[PDB]
Amino acid sequence: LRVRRTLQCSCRRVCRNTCSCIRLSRSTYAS
Amino acid sequence: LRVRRTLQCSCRRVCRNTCSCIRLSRSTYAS
Repeated sequence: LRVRRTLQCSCRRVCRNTCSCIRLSRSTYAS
Repeated sequence: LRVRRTLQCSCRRVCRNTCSCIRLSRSTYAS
């Protein structure tokens, strides 16, 4: 329901970019 | 500076969550 941490930070367009923080650039979400 | 990786990862609501990653020490939205 939320994204936060201190590792790898990736963002994706979505009305205002999306926030995904994860060790692996895996598909966090499909929506 | 701006949204970067390998530092601090933070996010905030804005129609679909926003992506804000920084090394802190600066005022970024702060919700």
